[PDB]
Amino acid sequence: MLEQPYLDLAKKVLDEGHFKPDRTHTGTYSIFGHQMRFDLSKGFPLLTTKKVPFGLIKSELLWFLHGDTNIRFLLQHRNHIWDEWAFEKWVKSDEYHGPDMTDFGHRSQKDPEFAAVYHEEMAKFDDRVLHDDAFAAKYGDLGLVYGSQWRAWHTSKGDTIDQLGDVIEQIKTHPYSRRLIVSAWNPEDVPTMALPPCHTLYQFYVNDGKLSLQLYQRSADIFLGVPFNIASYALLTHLVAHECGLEVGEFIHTFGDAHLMVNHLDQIKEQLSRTPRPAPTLQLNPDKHDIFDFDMKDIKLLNYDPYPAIKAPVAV
Amino acid sequence: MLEQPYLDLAKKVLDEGHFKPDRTHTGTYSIFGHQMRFDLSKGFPLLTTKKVPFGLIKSELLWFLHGDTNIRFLLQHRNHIWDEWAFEKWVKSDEYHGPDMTDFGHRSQKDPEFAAVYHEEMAKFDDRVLHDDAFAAKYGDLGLVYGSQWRAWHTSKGDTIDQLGDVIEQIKTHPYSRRLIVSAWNPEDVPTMALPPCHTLYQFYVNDGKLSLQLYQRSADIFLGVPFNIASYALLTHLVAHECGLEVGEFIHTFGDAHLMVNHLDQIKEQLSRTPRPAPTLQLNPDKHDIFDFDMKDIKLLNYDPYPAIKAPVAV
Ligand SMILES: O=c1ccn([C@H]2C[C@H](O)[C@@H](COP(=O)(O)O)O2)c(=O)[nH]1
Ligand SMILES: O=c1ccn([C@H]2C[C@H](O)[C@@H](COP(=O)(O)O)O2)c(=O)[nH]1
Repeated sequence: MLEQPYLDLAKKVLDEGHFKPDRTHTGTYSIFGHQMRFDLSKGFPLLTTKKVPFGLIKSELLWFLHGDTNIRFLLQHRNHIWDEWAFEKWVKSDEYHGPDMTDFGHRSQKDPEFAAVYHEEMAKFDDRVLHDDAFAAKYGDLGLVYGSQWRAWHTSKGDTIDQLGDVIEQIKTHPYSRRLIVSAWNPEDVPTMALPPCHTLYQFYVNDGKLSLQLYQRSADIFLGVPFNIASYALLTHLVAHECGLEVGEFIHTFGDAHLMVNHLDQIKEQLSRTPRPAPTLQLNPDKHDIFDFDMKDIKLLNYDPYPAIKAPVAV
Repeated sequence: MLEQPYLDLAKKVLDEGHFKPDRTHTGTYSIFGHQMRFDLSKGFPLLTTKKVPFGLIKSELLWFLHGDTNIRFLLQHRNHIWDEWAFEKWVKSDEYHGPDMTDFGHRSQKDPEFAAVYHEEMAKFDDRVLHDDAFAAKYGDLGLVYGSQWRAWHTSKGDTIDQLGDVIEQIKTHPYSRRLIVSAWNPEDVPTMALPPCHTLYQFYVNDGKLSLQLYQRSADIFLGVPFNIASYALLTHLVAHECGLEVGEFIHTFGDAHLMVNHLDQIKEQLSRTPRPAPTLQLNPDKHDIFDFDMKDIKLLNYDPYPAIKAPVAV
């Protein structure tokens, strides 16, 4: 089907990746340099062989698109993808008084006890950010996150560039530009960052009135990360194609070090048992075009029929 | 052979690229998103099916590696790859008095006459830069060129980062880092630049004591540019692998818009007639390691036996 390349990417790593140790010394099977294409005219690449939550995908993209960097928008949509990065700062801080939460990363993984004190202090932090304004400002803003890299890149001369809004301008005016690139990799910030971006950059390409997109993704978790990353970019590709009035062409996904966590082998094997079903369809508010002022309701998924979801332990 | 992927890349564009207009309205056959691998343990990818000048390749890389941005080093090695970018500034300038050289780009292409006045004022500019110091400083420095992007990226806080020297440090100390990336794409400079970089970025990968390298090349001239670009990166890959004491693994070459100029069809077809010969061998001064203080003599090419070179008109 249309997910096939995702599945070939996973088989390829199973019976061809060498063992590579990683940071959280879980170890991993890894290959380097891979590239898939999805033809977005054939359907939208949300995996059917397993249940991916579109809603989390949507809220995060829109959050990136509004150029927002503050957790609060997400929590408002019940999207917690980014909580630990914000909460970490709370924890490592003066105004913080409480159960030390040092490397709660692991220590909530080996300890049902601790993991109820954490999955609990979190519960409040999140609530605080929702309710206390000045709190959200201090703790819920993340600073350097896709939203601000795409929409407000800091110049050395103190101003801010809206790369993404600029490139779309150019797409309407010089469709054939070979220079239609958005980068999230800042070399001054990149040493002092908790997670220098995974999605290093992307490039638009237009021809025969179709828009394409290729993503350079430095590092991929095949099981957990990639099924999400594919949907965001594909969505992005559509929104842009909508705003510039083009048709959608392809989304190309290039990887650097694409890997499987060594303890995801069972799960990913189970998945390879399943047989893809036809892909869902994407659908856009034909009235609204300014994609920056786009809302949950303006974007919607048709005919999504996935296999059950698959629990996998997450790497700490 | 080892060049095959280069040749498959060219066939692919011939009987599969659609026509895409470009900037210099020569037009072009283009595809978007492609990826080749060369296994550098099998030989060095300098095309044999056509005569590429290694020497120009070497001088330019070393120039990049010394972090130099001044034409003078190159001219000293009889390497003119970068002259028109420097001379252009001479021409568009106060201290310049002479035959207007407005878009000498084209106007030296349709005019044997003019093309002897230009290929002539050039002759002096170059000489001036070689001999007059203060001249070289004013006109022969290029500013933003790989050398300075790799080795002296300007921070917003006024300092300069040596990305490349930093990443090598990291390769010795955290071989498994998935973050070993050098970027040449600065979004503040990129709007105001004559030629925002083609070689947008690269990423190193280490495993089983082998070094690999993948290059994201936003835009490629298949006939003229790519046979050179491949050798630089492959060389780079070796020098780094030398300095960090690793073996060489692969060079992966990912493209965005890879294209053929519409008037290069004959030439590239002629070339596809030829049959690759075995690849040359690279060889490094086993005594010197600091690759920054590496010189022409320290690097050398064995067993290169190419077919004749192929004249092609250059796109203006
Ligand atoms: O959108 C994302 C965000 C993160 N990761 C995964 C990939 C790696 O396993 C890890 C990044 O860790 P480092 O690459 O920085 O070491 O997170 C993804 O796959 N997709
Ligand atoms: O190392 C290089 C430098 C330049 N080019 C070619 C590719 C394009 O045809 C052109 C870049 O033009 P724009 O992509 O900026 O429009 O130069 C290369 O292929 N390799």
